[PDB]
Amino acid sequence: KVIEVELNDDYFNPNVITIPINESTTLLLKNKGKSEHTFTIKKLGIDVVVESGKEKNITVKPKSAGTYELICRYHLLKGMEGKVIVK
Repeated sequence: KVIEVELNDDYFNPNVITIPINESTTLLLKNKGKSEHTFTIKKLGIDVVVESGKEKNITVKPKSAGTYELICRYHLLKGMEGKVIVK
């Protein structure tokens, strides 16, 4: 199965994603903003760079239930974040 995530300036859409445990989910990442962004989920070992007007897909097979922080690395105080729930 495929879940699409839009990266834009400066947010993730959806900002809460839910992915099945112990199955490969393909995340289709589309950077529709004008800036460079990252798709980074530290506790799931995910850290992808996506250029403006480009797309990448990654496939993830999480093993543990939980709620994990999604961030873009290119911010400090004005953060760009979301949540990935493994379910």
